[PDB]
Amino acid sequence: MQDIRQETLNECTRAEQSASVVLWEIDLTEVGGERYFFCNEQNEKGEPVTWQGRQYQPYPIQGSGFELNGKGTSTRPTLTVSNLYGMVTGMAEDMQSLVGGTVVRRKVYARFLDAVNFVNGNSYADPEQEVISRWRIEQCSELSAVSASFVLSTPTETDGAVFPGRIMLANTCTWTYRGDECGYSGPAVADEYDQPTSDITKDKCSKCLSGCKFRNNVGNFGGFLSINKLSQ
Amino acid sequence: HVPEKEAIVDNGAHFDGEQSGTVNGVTPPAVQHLTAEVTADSGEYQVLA
Amino acid sequence: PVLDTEGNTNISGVTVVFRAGEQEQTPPEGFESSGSETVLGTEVKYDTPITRTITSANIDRLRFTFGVQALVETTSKGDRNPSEVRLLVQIQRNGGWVTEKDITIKGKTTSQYLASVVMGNLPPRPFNIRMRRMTPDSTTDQLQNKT
Ligand code: SF4
Repeated sequence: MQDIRQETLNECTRAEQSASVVLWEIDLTEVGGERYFFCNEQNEKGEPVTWQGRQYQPYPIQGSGFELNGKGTSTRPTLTVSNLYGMVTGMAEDMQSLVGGTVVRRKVYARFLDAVNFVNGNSYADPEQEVISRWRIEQCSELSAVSASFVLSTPTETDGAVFPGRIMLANTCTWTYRGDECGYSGPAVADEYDQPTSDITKDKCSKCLSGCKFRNNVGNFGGFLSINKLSQ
Repeated sequence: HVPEKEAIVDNGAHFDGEQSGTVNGVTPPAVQHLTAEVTADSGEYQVLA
Repeated sequence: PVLDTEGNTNISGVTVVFRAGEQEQTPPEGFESSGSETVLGTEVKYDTPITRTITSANIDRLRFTFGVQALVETTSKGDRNPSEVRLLVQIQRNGGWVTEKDITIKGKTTSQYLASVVMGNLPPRPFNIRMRRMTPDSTTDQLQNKT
């Protein structure tokens, strides 16, 4: 079942429907950007649509192909955004072509927007009735000088991933630096090529036996010292 | 779209290597203490290695 | 399996150590990784025990190899009989020369037979090691028990 309130479900029974409104939120905090709020249309005052107090500005956005299924391939709906004045290209050249971000689609009925969107003022406003979905941007299939097409995907979709992440190595580590297994917290001692530096900005392990010996954590080495198992 | 500053970063050494010379390879060393004994049992000479 | 349903042993000396995968666990200790062998041949005499000093940084275990020149005993008629040789190996523990381990051999052989006994070097810092022969030196030439 869905988290649909009783009031909106009851309203979604009558013949004389209201106007469906779709609003989009592009979240880039996890990738290094900001939160952008878009709406396909504006109110009667020629103003950004106000919902839950926040404002969605008008911009041509169109999402097509939302197909949830359990078999076959995954779902890859398409989002089209007008690229005029180079606005999309500006963030694309900066945010690595909008790869890894999140998109949230909220759909609302017209009779529940804030009262400031209507000259008479809606008395039926209720800023808690909407339907929410989230997806992740996969690629920018085409961004011309007039438009831009993004492919969407489910966050939990598996593609190109293998289950047994463990890999057996001979003289190379397998985990990160200082994360969980390299319980190192002392001063910087080494760098990429195992040089005796003492600066923290250049401290990165070489993923070798010599790096471990330098950092005195050879007891936590991921590379088994077999090597000569296939020669004999 | 191709950059030109790639051959510089590509001509970089690997993860040192950490010696890994030939020295010895899997070949077992000589067996130690090669003692041989001569005994006289049942009126016959026997040798044991 | 090495033990049956009843529980009595089924195979000979078998040593098994199991470690479940968990962080900051202790490493295995039964088997060695690298060994440095030093050879210095000398004969232990009853009057003069042999002493040596051990001075190294990385100490985990120490193995002593000791040998017997011959052990067969011959009487007037010519019959061959085995004999017994006992040695005591001692190290330094808190300034005391308390016996660390013993060794006893009983078997007719006329070959230079060398055996090895290992021990766990619990005491740190350079220290001293000795062995002493308990069997008195043979007076005649019939007993050749030399260690
Ligand atoms: S190699 Fe030794 S030090 Fe470098 S990461 Fe793997 S474990 Fe930590």
